[PDB]
Amino acid sequence: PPDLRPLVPTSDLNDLYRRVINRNNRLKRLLDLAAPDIIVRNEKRMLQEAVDALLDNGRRGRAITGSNKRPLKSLADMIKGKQGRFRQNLLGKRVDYSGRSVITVGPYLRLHQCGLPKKMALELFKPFIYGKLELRGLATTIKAAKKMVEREEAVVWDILDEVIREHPVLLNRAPTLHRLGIQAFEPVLIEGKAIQLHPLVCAAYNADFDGDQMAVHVPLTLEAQLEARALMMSTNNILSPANGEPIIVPSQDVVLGLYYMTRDCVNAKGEGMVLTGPKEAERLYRSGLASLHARVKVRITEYEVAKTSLKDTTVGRAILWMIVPKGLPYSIVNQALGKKAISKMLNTCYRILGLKPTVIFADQIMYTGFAYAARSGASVGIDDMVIPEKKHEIISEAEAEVAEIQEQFQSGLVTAGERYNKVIDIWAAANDRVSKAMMDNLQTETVINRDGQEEKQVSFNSIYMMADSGARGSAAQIRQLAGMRGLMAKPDGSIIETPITANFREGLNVLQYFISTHGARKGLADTALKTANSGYLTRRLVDVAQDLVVTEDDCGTHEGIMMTPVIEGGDV
Amino acid sequence: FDAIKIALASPDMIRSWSFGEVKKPETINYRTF
Amino acid sequence: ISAASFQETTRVLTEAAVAGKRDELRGLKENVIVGRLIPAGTGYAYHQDRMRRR
Amino acid sequence: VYSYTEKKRIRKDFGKRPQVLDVPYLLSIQLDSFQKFIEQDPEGQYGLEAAFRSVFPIQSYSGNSELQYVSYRLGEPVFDVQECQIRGVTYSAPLRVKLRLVIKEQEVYMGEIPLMTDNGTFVINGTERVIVSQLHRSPGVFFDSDKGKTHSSGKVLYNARIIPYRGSWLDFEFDPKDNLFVRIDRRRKLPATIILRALNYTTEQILDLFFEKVIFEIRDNKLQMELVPERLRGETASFDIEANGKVYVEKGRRITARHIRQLEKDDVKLIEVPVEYIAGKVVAKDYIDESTGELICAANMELSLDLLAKLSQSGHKRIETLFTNDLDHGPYISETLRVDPTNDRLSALVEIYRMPTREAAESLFENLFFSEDRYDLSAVGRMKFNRSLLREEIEGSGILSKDDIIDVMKKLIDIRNGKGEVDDIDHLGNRRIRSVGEMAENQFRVGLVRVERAVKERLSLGDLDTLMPQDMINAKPISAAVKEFFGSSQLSQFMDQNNPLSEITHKRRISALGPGGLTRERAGFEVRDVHPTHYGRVCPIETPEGPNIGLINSLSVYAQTNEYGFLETPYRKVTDGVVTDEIHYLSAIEEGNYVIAQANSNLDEEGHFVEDLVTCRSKGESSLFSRDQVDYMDVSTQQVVSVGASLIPFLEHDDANRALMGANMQRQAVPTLRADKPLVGTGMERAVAVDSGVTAVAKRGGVVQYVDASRIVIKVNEDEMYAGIDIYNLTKYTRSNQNTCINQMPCVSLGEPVERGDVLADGPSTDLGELALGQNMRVAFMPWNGYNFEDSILVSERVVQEDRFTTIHIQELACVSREEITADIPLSKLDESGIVYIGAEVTGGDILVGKVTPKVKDSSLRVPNGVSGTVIDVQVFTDKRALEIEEMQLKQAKKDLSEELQILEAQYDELKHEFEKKLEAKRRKITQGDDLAPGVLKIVKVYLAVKRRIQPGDKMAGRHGNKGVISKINPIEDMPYDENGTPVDIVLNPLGVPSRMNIGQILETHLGMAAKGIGDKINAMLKQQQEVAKLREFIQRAYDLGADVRQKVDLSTFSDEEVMRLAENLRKGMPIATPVFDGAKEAEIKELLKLGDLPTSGQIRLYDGRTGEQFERPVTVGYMYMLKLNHLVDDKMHARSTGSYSLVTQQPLGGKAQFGGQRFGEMEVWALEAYGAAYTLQEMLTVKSDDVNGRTKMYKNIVDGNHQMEPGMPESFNVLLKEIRSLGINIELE
Amino acid sequence: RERMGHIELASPTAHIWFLKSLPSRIGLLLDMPLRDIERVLYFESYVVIQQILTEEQYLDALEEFGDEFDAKMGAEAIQALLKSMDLEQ
RNA sequence: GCCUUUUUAUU
DNA sequence: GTATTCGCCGTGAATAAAAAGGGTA
DNA sequence: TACGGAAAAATAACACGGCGAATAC
Ligand SMILES: [Mg+2]
Repeated sequence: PPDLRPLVPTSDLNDLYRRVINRNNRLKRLLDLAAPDIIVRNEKRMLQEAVDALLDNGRRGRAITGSNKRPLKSLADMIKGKQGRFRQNLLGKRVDYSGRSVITVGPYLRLHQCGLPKKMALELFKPFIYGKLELRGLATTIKAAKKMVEREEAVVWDILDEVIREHPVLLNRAPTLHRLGIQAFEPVLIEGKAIQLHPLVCAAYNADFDGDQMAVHVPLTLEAQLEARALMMSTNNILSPANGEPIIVPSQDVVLGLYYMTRDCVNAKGEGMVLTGPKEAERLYRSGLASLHARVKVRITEYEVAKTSLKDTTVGRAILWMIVPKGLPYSIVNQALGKKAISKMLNTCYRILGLKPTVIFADQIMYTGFAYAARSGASVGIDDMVIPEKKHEIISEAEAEVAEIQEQFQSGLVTAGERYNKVIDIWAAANDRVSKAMMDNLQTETVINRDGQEEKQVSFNSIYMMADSGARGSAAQIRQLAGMRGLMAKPDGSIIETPITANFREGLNVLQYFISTHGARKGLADTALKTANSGYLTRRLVDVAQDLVVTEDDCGTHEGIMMTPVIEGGDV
Repeated sequence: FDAIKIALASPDMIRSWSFGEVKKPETINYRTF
Repeated sequence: ISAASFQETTRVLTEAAVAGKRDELRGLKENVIVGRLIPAGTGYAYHQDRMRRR
Repeated sequence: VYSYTEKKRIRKDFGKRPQVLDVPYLLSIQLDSFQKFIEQDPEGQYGLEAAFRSVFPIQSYSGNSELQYVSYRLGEPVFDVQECQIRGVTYSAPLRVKLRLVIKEQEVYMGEIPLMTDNGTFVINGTERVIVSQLHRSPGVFFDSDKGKTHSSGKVLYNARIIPYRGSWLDFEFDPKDNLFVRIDRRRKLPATIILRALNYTTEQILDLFFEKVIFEIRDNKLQMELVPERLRGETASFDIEANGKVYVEKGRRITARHIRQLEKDDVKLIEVPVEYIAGKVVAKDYIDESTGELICAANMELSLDLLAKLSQSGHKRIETLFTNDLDHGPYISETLRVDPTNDRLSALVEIYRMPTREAAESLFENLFFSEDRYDLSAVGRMKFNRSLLREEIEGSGILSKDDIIDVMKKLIDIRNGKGEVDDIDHLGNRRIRSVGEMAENQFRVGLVRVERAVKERLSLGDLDTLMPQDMINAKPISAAVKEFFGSSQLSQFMDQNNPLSEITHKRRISALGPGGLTRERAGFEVRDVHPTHYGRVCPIETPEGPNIGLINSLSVYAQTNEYGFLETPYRKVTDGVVTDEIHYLSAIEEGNYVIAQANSNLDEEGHFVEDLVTCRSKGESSLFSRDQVDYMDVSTQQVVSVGASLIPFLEHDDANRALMGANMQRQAVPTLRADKPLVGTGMERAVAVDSGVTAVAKRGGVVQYVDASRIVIKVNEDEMYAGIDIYNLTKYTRSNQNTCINQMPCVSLGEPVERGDVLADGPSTDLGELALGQNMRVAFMPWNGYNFEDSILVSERVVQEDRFTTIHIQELACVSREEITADIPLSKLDESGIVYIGAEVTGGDILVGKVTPKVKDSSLRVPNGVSGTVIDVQVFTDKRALEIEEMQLKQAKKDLSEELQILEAQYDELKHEFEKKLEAKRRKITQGDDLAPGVLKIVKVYLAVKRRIQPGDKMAGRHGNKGVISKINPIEDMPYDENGTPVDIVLNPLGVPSRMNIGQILETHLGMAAKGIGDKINAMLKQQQEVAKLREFIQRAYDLGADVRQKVDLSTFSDEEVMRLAENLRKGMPIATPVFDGAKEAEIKELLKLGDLPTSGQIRLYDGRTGEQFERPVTVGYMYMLKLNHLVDDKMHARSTGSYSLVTQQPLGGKAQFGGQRFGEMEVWALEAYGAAYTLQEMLTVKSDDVNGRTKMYKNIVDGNHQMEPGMPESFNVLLKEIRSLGINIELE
Repeated sequence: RERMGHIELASPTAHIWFLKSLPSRIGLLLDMPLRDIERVLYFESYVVIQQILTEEQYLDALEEFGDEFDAKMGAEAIQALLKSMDLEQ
């Protein structure tokens, strides 16, 4: 049809259709004047090639190209591939009542809420404004209701907050390589044209606040709004579909505010005093007479029915007891509460307490882990971590250890392959020796006199608080930070013989930073290219498994497979 | 609809879809739209 | 319909035209492209009543 | 010893090792590559003369007429640089060539080339777009290999690639069947016999050139073989070799290397050999009988007992055959002779024709490689052709000769047996640079051969009665071939010019995309990674990650493009262990042979190394060498970084994972309306502004007479003049390519003398010669009650108040009037002419330019919502608004020429009259008809600007890569505040340093805290009004810290009024330069903290904003350099409820200009159906887009108050239903 | 947007989707591979209405077996061969 | 009222 | 008849912005 | 006011499985 290939003030298909009808009209001009056999076999071949170029391109004797060197789009080129109807116009249909902007943190709002802008949600809910105007009787038409929106007077926003008071709104990342890329929210009207995506579901989106611009969607009808509240809401999306661990994991900052509280320090302000309950520790800390971490004895009331015992609990862990629900035990709270530790704390609250005390608990973790992170002051600086004194002696020993290995190769003691495996052997052993020497200078370095003997306790360095918790830094990432980063890989796959002797605190060398980029730019070229393969793997995995739907409750078959865990490794 | 059947296009089925026959290779007029 | 969206639209549409292959409206990629209720949500209950109608 | 523009804002360098070589011209790969393209040089190596002497003389086939060429000339362009940026005319001077008609000369103009400005870019269609260089495959012999599991199947593969500058690719690939196959243009592979038989070679001439020949002799026994001393290496035989009763090789045992040297002293040319050892070999030689002349044996056949018995009746004693081996000489060439169907010469050319007459097949192979028009190799294409084959000379013919094909086959057996090494495509010697003047030489030669074929057809019908050269060559294909390359092409990239760093890095951008290079989405994995040979030439930092990483990579600071095209960087030659002052440019081939030491080494006053074992590299990998064994040394500490990566401070302290993300965002910073210098920067920061063309650089030095923001005049001194004075028209608030403001503010006062190298007016995002991409805010690396869950930024209200990050975005609203200019619709922003005047505060959704159609319906354009602001200027060119610019430019010409003549007055009638005729010459070039698009009478362009205010949503980051947006407008009372009272301006997440090694943003923050604290004490000494001499001692003491600074400035050379004006620029803070690898240590910043009133520790205790309590852990405050990016939330927010739909399918549109319909995508359908949202997914693709009968019934249902969805037939599937029904495939619905 | 059009061609045309597919729908019906089923379509060879004969074998076929068999080229001979063969046979 | 290429840029 | 290599063919993420170009005399 | 398509282009030339076709044994 002509609306399927419309002219515009020249297309890539109607000019291809001119190649076919010109060949069709010339064959009608050959039959009436009795054309010879030589000229009709050549004209029928170009007529056959015109239909071969119209219905397809790329499968012929030669693919037809346009005047501007680009390959011309045939009827097959607009039905297959990314530019076909099946991917661009049947699976990738553009969506009205739906916007797109960058995402923000938004710590004051709840888990089921987010932040929609004023002029953005007014443009997304534009017929929803017109429905409420004709319902009350302010503008009982469609022409003057458009004038009320574009004038932006005071009565438009009071109508708007009634519509968006409990309306579900789908927040959607533009790459969704996971199930949790589309989550619903109940937004409130804010200033600023950015959406306030919740930090608890920020790990569920697998997308940090690095300036990523992503979509947003709304359901119009009431049967689609209940799909967003019962299935797509962020409240009932606690557990991941992949594993039993919850996808709502505190990643960087709220876990950092939890880790500064749950700590033990000697010679603190208010050490060894009694407290009436967990709520008195908020009175104990906000007045400022006692520290956030001090070994005291607070009274707590544990449930499953209420039991009471006076156990050793610091001031920061006593803030957590007003945050947890009743039936949550204390034995999961008494640890240091790192990111790997509070992944089971959110899982045990989902297990025995239920989902209804989980949303309030997860929101009050984010309220406490953010507000006390301001009072924490956990930062990064050149005075926080320190190059250990054993590092300068290990590097001087390792540079002296490669001197006798190189002199053995000149005399002819070892071969080329035996020397290459020996330099990596004595450097990775030196990389592990400098890893433990840097670790003890961050674990048991700074001491405070607790009115007596100098006891060995856990250091309060902010780099180790982000390392032991497993929040954003691992055991190998702080190894590259304060100590040497170790052996770097070549682009083909081999290892550099001489690794970086220095570290990032005093700066690398020119060649040391150059061989550091041999694994960093390689890993970033690995990252930017495997997302084209895993994105193709995402399409290959769904398109074969989209037919499989659960359809029966019970069948009656006893057939199955035998389950055995991983045993071939050394440790389970 | 409950099902979609795909088969070969008959010469009578192609003319059944079309309401008219086109004879001109040029799309529109050059002077006016 | 679910096979033509994946790849080989020039091939698998020729495999289905010469063989019939009248699909019975089952699958999720088909119901997305033909634009109706998904049989893997609350539309499965619509598909459960649709088998009760037919 | 310092310049005049450096005395106002002198900046301390923290480099321990001094730079013995100053920074060269940053546009040397762009200007000097194109400067040789313009001038008429007598040589034909580099420039446009290489394109003219290769095509001309044009000799027709039997036409007896020749077209001779003598010279070419470029005249002045019809417009200047400033007129083409607003009009749309291509900045291109008419190029006129003198052509001689011999069996009559005229300087005939054929086409126009886009001329290069002082910035280094071209103006094609009113936009600043420059072609960029190419990291493509160098023309020559490339030995490749794919080991492991890529096309191996249990065997190693060796493919040899001979690629030209242009023509047909020639490949020699192996197989698991161990047979050399030749590949031309990646087609069906042919055997290696017919590619050698096409060079007039017989069958016997192939084997002796690629193998060794052994001599045989017949005696009373069966046969004897002459022993060759170069054949026993790796020879395992079951029989024993004897020589005159002496046993050398044991039977059935692998011999060691002792028998090789023992046999060399007793060389015997005859041994005894059994009859079964020779039958396994090939004969490789034809023989003709003497009796009847019949062929005894065929060509390349295996011997047997019957074939060896025919040698006695033939009568020849010498048998010339080969020697087979598995490690010395590979027999894979001899096995290919049984694979090919034919062995003749005439029957092999028709196989290339199928790759079928005799004349067409012979002329095809001669035009494939032997001809110079199709196949061509330049001096660089023959350099790699001779270096990879280890030839004697480097110069040679462009064609592949008869002896050049057999020489690459000898090297292919050497790399197969292990005698020669295999090359790699990631080597910088194997990556030629198609520069600006090199690609303009070829694309003009594309038009030069399109008109060569035009005159080969026109001269046949010409009467030759002294014909004019005007109608011989046509102006259409010569001009369009240059406009297709400089316009819509892969190399003509859209140059983003919001900040001058992106203007310089786009000139030094090496993009492998193009017709000669590989594309981005289909590239292999090995080309994306960085090779160890990238030391000094191409940086590994500046790569735009995403769809194209590794192909596009910036060129370094000191890297230069050779006349061949290979990349070199200057090294300091070390003679007898002592480095010298002179430099030596060495390529990537000479880098592997030479032992080049590293720049980061402590040197004495003489030039010796203080260590016995210094760090070094030879092939790129890290190693250790002595101070005497090294040959060269790096000339500076900015070798491996580019001009965009060098501006990032503490790059040794910064991670390579994050600096790759850091400099990509630095090339898209928007110019702030107030330019505040970087408190922590590099010595390169003074060099980017003086090398960029958007910053006003004075051509001649001297004092100034009238300093205005519109134009600055400079009184030229007596030595700088040749007279008069020069003028510099500053581009104030013009539109750039990315809809961003460009304005040139002056930096000098009245009566300020400047030199030649000084800056008289800073450009956009620049102040006093220092590039100011952003503003130094008080960054506190701490979370505050949320807002820092990730690396986003919490900003102050003070930043919103003092306009510290608000930028200006000047958008273009063009009006195509095919359509009267009158605004008679069936307002206050118009001057009764249909055109908006200058300075109207428009709002999104009103009429801007009235355009009605003759019928009367209104179909004009309007301003979209969200870009409401004032108009800079409305450029009307081809009615009352059109003559306003025509009188404004007349008064601008009456202000430019009248100021020019009045200086030389203080005979006279002739010097005044010559400027009057130049005024009318400038008048005629303005009021003339501008070249526009056909079909319209005039086009009006509206430079509509909008003050982009900082708000939650604007992407802001540092130079290190702290990627994030603004959390909220946090007020000034809520931010944390130090003991002196000043609150912080940026509250930032400190949890990036656990993720990546981003401590360099804290070394910048700690140095920025020290530089602001010194600048606070200078501001304290200026508010108290202390003595000028006591103010000098504080600056002299401040510039003396460090181990050994390379500046070593003296404040006694500065005057008393000079140091008083110095403290005015030092009031906001102390400008401090730190190198990327020769930077300040951890102890030098703590020593700098002892100078100020703040303590030595990097973190200091301070109270909370909303709480008022002192933190138990001190946070690291400081003036870290932050910059606002180009991704703003005013442009990256698009919302659509209902709007115009597409015409192909009934679906919404893309882009904010097309009302912003959000595309769902195939990846988000599966995330929507995962939860079981059947009612939502059915809405998301039918009611939103497909159901045209449904979306109007839905729009009548939502306004009714009923949220009810009806099931309908999707028209987007009806789009798909007609596509299959348009083919010969039946499809229907049941 | 729903109404379509058709053209009446003077010669029949073979479908390119069913030809260049793997396996060929036209090639499996005429029990020929891909190489010879496109030589008769682009008028380089002739088939009878089977065996494949080139253009130089057509001048001798009309004077030897011209009255027994008739041969054509293009998709008209392909359509006449598909009209000659039967599905059940 | 658009569509398709190419380039830049983002996740 | 049974492999076996190869010519050609399927695929090579997702999403926002700008530019020309939309047949040649 | 006409034909739309051919041969030259002094074209652009990728990589990892796959399906069927034309050979060697
Ligand atoms: Mg991100």
